[PDB]
Amino acid sequence: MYKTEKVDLALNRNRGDPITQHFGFGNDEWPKEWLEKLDEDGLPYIGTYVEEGDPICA
Amino acid sequence: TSESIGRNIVKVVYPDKPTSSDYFQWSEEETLEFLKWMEKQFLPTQTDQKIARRKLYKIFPLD
Amino acid sequence: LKYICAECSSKLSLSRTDAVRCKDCGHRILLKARTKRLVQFEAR
Amino acid sequence: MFEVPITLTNRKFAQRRKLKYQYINYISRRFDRISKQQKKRRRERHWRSVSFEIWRTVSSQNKQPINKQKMTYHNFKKIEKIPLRKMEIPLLHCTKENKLYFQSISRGLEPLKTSTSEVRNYRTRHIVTLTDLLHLNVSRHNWSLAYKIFATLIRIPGVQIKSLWGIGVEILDNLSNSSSGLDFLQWMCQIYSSKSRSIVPPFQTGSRTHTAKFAITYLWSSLINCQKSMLIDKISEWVLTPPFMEDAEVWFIYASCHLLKADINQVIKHIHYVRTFLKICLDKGGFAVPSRLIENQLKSFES
Ligand SMILES: [Zn+2]
Repeated sequence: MYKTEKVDLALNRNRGDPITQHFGFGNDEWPKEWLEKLDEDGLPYIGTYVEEGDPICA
Repeated sequence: TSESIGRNIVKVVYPDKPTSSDYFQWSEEETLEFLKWMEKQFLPTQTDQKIARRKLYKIFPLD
Repeated sequence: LKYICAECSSKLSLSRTDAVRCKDCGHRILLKARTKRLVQFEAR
Repeated sequence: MFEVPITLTNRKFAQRRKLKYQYINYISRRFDRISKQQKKRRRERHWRSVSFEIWRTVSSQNKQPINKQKMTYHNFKKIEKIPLRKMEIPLLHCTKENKLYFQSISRGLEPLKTSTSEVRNYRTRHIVTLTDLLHLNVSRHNWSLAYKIFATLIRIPGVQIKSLWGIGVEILDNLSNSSSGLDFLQWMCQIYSSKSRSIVPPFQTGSRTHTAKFAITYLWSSLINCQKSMLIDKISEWVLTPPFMEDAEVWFIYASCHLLKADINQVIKHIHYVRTFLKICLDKGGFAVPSRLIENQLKSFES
């Protein structure tokens, strides 16, 4: 079975607004286990096994 | 020319009148190249709401 | 070279605040591409 | 030779304000006697008032019945003689130019040189020229240039400006780009309506009691952006939004929104509505048509 989900973080922004949220990682301190699922862009590496609760996006 | 435009820029911070009346008698292009030199060389400036002013200023284009 | 153009197929990479578009086409739709990494499976 | 949109370069002007209001205190104190600290400066400067649509003034009636001479030469120099020496004490601490200023203003002479004329900084003088060119271009209908000036200006860290009516009418006549006069005004009210002096007369103000010019002008001018129509329930939706109760002018804005929406029992409710807000606009410092004229339009409606 295949399921396609759309992640769209322009969902809140009020039309051509300044952009608050950008795919990727910041320089604050965040888990690091995250890089097991996610590439540098904040998108998940293709092929990755993913079960409930895992990151699919950063 | 680069020179006279410069001498205008010095005229602005010369202590005595008339030279400031001299900036009075300058012309739209002088004022324009002035604001240019202002945004260029008064980045050599001195000394929540902050991001609110990044979006606030990003309300009107910086170009 | 993490990404691929969906229209012209040119392989290309991005950076921090970069033109989310093909540097050849100008098409604004990019497919991710994927890199040597360990995934483990049981042959059953 | 024009007002500068910067906080005035400091020290000597402030210590002169000291000498001035301190001597003022000693003279007026002994004067009330004869009629019988940052904070000292603060109380001192404190107890003192700080056919067309004319927002009329308060004319002459219900006021006093004169005075007859209080101050001969001998009597004045009586009041003056002592507070001048008390002044002799801290005059010894201030600077020689400052002391001279104290001597001359206390003789009654008025100083030749402005605060600007004796001021003495690169970045601020450059911002002065920037802002100036903004105001000039906005006067010159040069909305393109003026827009460049505005963007480059707001970029800068250096000074906040009350200058706000400058930008209200500025972006107003600009039409060019940037999140416009209304956006600026509602920003002014959103930032400066919460706990969150020299510079301030009424045309730029704080939101404890009336912020006047910019608010009422976006109000009316937005109702004229409905004159574009024949938006209203928007304008009075965000005139509905704010609590800053000392207005009434937004009560007449409100009732004007109901007269404009009244141009079937719905229209009735709008006419009863304007009938209500005209009196809850008799609440405060009155904006009055003969208002039997308002009602006469409302009977042309009652048709
Ligand atoms: Zn392409």
